[PDB]
Amino acid sequence: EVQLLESGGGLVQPGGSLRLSCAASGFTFSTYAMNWVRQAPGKGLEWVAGISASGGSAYYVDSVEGRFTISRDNSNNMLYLQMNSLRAEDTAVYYCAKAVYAITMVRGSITTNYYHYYAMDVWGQGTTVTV
Amino acid sequence: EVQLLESGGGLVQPGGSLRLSCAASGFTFSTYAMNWVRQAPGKGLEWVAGISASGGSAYYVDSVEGRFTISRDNSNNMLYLQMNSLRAEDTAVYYCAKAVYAITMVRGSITTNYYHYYAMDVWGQGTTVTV
Amino acid sequence: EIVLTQSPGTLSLSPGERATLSCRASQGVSSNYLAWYQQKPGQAPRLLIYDASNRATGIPDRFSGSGSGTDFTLTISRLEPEDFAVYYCQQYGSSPPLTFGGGTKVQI
Amino acid sequence: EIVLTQSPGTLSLSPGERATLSCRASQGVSSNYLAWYQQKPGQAPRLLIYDASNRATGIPDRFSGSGSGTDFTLTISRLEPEDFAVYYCQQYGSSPPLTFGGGTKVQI
Amino acid sequence: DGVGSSSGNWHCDSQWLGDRVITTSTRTWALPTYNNHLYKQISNSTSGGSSNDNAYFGYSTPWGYFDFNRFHCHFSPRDWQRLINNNWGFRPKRLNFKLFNIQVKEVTDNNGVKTIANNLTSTVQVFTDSDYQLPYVLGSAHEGCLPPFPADVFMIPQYGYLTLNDGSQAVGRSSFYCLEYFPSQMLRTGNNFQFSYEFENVPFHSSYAHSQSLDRLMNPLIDQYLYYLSKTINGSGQNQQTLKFSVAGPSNMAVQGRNYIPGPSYRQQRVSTTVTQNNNSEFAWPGASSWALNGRNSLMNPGPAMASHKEGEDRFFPLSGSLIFGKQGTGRDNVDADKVMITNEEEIKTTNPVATESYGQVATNHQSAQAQAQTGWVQNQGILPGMVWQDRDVYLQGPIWAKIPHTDGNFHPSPLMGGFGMKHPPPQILIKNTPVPADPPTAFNKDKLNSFITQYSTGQVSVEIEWELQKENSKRWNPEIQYTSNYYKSNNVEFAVNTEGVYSEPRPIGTRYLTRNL
Amino acid sequence: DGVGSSSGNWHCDSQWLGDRVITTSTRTWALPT
Amino acid sequence: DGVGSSSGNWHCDSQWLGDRVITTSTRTWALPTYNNHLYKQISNSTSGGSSNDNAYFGYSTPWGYFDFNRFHCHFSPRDWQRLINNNWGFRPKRLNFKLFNIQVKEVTDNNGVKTIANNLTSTVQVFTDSDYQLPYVLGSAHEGCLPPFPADVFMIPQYGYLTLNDGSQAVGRSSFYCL
Amino acid sequence: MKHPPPQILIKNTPVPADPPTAFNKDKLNSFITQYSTGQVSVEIEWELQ
Repeated sequence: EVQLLESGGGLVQPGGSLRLSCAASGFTFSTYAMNWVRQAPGKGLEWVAGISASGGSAYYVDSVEGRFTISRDNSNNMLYLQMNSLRAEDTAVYYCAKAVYAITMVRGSITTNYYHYYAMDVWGQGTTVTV
Repeated sequence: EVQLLESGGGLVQPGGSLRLSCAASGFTFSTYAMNWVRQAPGKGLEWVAGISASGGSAYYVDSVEGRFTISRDNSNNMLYLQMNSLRAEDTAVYYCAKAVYAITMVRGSITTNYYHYYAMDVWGQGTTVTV
Repeated sequence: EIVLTQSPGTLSLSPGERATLSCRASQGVSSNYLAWYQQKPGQAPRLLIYDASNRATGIPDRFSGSGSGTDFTLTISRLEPEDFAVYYCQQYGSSPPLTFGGGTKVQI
Repeated sequence: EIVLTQSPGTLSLSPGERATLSCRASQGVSSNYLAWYQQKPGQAPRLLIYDASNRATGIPDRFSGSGSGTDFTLTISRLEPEDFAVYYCQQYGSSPPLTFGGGTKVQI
Repeated sequence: DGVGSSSGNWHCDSQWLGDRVITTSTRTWALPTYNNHLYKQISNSTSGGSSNDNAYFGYSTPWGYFDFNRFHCHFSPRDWQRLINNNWGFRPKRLNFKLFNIQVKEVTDNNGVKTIANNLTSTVQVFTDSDYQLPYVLGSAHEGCLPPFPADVFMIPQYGYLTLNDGSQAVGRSSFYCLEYFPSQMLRTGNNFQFSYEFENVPFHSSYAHSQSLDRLMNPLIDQYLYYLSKTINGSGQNQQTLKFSVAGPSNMAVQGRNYIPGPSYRQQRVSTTVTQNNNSEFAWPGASSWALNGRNSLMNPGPAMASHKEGEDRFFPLSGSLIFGKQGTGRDNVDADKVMITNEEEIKTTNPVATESYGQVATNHQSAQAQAQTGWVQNQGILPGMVWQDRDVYLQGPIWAKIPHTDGNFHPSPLMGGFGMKHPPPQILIKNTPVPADPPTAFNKDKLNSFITQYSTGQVSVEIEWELQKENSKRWNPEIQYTSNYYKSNNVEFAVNTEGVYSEPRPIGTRYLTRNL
Repeated sequence: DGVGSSSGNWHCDSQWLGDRVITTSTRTWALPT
Repeated sequence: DGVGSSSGNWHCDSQWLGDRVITTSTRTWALPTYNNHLYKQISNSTSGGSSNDNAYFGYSTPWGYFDFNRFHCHFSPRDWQRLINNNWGFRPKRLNFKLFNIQVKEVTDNNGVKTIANNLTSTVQVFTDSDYQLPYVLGSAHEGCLPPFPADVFMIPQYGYLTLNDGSQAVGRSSFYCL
Repeated sequence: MKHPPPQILIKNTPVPADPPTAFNKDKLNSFITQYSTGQVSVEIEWELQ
């Protein structure tokens, strides 16, 4: 079964840099787009960053732009989120998430290209970061 | 049901030659590659020898190379392992190995040639050899 | 960022009753591509419906979804106890940022 | 001989818990062709998964497998009592010798 | 022409006519859909490798290409023997290429069980790049050739190219190519394709070994009329300086004046196949000979053509000096030495310096009453007037031609991995399945269609080459060395299939057996 | 003409001749109902 | 020529003209795929027989071959009677051979129940060895002839040959042929 | 006969099953299952004594 296991989160002072890592298994990793989702205490979920299966295209929410860098390693099945200049409001739980579509899919007589961003099928458990 | 039944193992002095015979039923012996697996007491299983379905090609582990001979008789559905120059380390349990695939397989529209070495679907019970 | 608003906030209904949720988009959502997620206390969120009506694999058959344009609905029929949780709508139909709805809570 | 190492050794987890096993290959395993075997005390080993995900016939449906390149995983979901045993990974993807992994033990 | 009619026949033959040979080979190919009809930017970051020496930027394309650029595509092993035992040289002249019996297939997969059907209306596209407007990848020794053994069915490889990079990024000078931007011929199942090509004039590849060496060219019975300096001192003690001169003659052949000197050299590190004689450290990369381009290091491989080892020492080989081929069944990474076949260039030791030796010595100072004569070792030596050398050998397994880079200047443009250098080589032949979209939606949408019917194609290819021969004229009295099979019994015939149907080539076969005078 | 025969070839090119240019473009289309 | 057109007609006849007879026979054949498109080295060890008198080395090929080398391929029993009661001698003069109405089939097997369909674009390959460059097996009295009775449908036999052996091993003088 | 009736050889041309979508150098081992059938006619003129 697909498993997303993230580690490297924790408490740190404001202004600091924290590099969050995620380990995936159960699927071909280079064929999926990956996401980071964030939930502050008592508040709803906030999509933060997402990255193309190839890694060449990486997007961010408006607030964290320039501070966070999302990256991945297709050989190591590893998803990375490294943070710079942390703030009082960056404190939350951080989730790994996997898109429900692979970049190419076969159904019946049809082969389909999915290169956009899609709903998140599998989630990691979350790892807390306190600023 | 597929059955691998081996006999001819037992205790013998070092330097001696012991011949192990195996009996198989419930499948076409000629079309399936066969393997010999040996496990020492309190140790992980070790793959010792591999034989092609034709019998033309035989493979052995590096440690026992040149001391063990593997042969099969298609007509008699018998798989044999010949042991010469036995050593203390050699004392282990020897299990007959049956390949999961046949040299040719039909699956709907396609016919496939499998002439390599494949995962072992069926096992014999094992027969002990003590040196 | 185009916004998702959930019509009911902190809604409570008795078990065994139909549950109808509504997520409203300020802008049309391109080729559907909306997603409903369920989160339970101290538990990672869970995918329910992706696109408009499309149900995820391990999901009970009582969950349904529909919508087009700016109006989307998550329906829960034959309500049960495990269905008490906070619900969300996700919009992936545009270019990122992907934005969740504000969140909606279903009580007893 | 290209080597298989099983990272978890003599692992003990409570029954009913998800079990994840990883086998590591020094060099890429050609076109998958990895195999997971289960052995029980005084009992002949048993095929579980061959190639990457492919499950053997008489095997419970709770056993799963995946992997590519140098990293492979055996997953056991909804753990049960008979699942306590020593596990192995086999690499047939290269030319022989076929080499088993070192072996890994799952306790109570 | 028609669905029920065949568009070509099978031709595999050799025709030996006088001073020329004509080879023809037919194979069966299969073309998949690559990238599901997409062009994609690739880089070392999309791959994930981080090292500066390995960085790249480029594109992968939906197209495939045909590669016949190895000699075993055109020569059976008996043909190759027949070539190399009787001929001093050969070279290509003309080419004929056919593509016929096209079959496009539709694959449907309801539950993991594939169904395959004919799609009679689908096309394949093919063109040659006859103006050399694409990046040319046929000269990099890539896999994907027409297979040596005619009964094997091969997969057409995917075309991709590189352009300028900085790190993993591009620059404004980087070029992007669309192969749709060329005219091409479209083929339904009744259509066939052909073209012919004329090779440009190239030298005959020398396929002989010198029976004489560059330093022995003298008459052994006669003196020179030239003098060399034999002695600088009378004897022991002080103030013994003198100048003594002797005739160079049969007894001292090392000092005779010579008109021609050995060719150029760039020293390679020496490795032994007896591993205990090798040093206990990792030096594969660190001890390698290399060249640098724009800050990145490339291995010098195989490098300039040099004798592999000294006489009598066949256990040694240059580290990146020789082309190395794998045996049938050998894996991709970290195989042992018995899994590979290492060629050696020893036949050229008559004119070419040894790869693991210095070129020679030069004087480093002015000797004087207060200073002894000093020398130093020449580890690399460029072309000098009066050098002669032999190029590298070609193999049954090896490449035939390369494209000479388009540049202001080049010197002796013979491809270093061996074969015939050409400014206009055989052109690249590109092929793809024409995409057939799956059903579009019933309301207009401006996006490109991302959904396609799953297809692949297959067919036949024939390639015909006329080769010009240079016949051996020798007056040598005693019999030559000839490539031969060995009579002694074995489990398998060499250059045959085994019991599992696996064809193999057990050894590399060079071209140099016959001899010539120097 | 025939089912197994192709009714046209792919032409994408530009030809710059003196005082005139000739463009040609081929695309693949899909028509629904 | 075309899918919906026939490429030949059925001819079974005898024509007795003076000092000569002309026989013609048509049969229906079926060619499988042999060895799943492989050449394979075979020997008495791949078979398993151990005796020196029986040892061999050779190859099996994907190809089949036609065998008309028995007299009942060309003569009905009445024709043979008509031949042997009236004539002191006979001998062959000319041969004509045709291969026509080719049909290639695709077999699909989802659950043990075979479905068969036409594959209209597939080819068959045929050649004669007119330079006698292959090993010649037509003179060993093998089975696989065109059958004596014209209504029977026959299977094309598989071509295979032997070369020099020592025991089950080959020698350097052994030849391998790719057809 | 030193030159008997020549051997007549026949085979089905292999039609490979769908190849993978990434290049692999191996020969294709997977084929569409096929067989062929047809008619043969042979005509011999015999001289009588």
